[PDB]
Amino acid sequence: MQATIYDLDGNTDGEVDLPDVFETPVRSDLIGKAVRAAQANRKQDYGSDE
RNA sequence: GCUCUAAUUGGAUGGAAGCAGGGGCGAGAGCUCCUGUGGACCGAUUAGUGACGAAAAUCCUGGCCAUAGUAGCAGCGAUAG
Ligand SMILES: [Mg+2]
Ligand SMILES: [Mg+2]
Ligand SMILES: [Mg+2]
Ligand SMILES: [Mg+2]
Ligand SMILES: [Mg+2]
Ligand SMILES: [Mg+2]
Repeated sequence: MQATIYDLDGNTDGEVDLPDVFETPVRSDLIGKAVRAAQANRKQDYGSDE
């Protein structure tokens, strides 16, 4: 498909090919999984005094 | 059903949470409304998180009732007024 390029006045100026990846089938399961992982990976270790 | 995180999305000084008493729903775990009190915070859905649910362990700590206006405040070679 084609994407409409805009200038700083908000007026259409030219257009470009929308790249193929924007046709990637949308997987909300895979997306949820990647997000859960990034969210987990910044959590800090903790525990009570041994 | 409980905690806290995230996204999405709501409620509150025109009165949140909690608590007391009461009305409705669910087989039920439990949900929800009304009144009073309270006087500042509280949810829902989804995906997570876990120090997550008690009637019991001679269980732990604290508080409290009965026991009870009961035992003792006599006994001793110093009977003390
Ligand atoms: Mg050890
Ligand atoms: Mg939502
Ligand atoms: Mg049992
Ligand atoms: Mg005790
Ligand atoms: Mg007696
Ligand atoms: Mg005498």
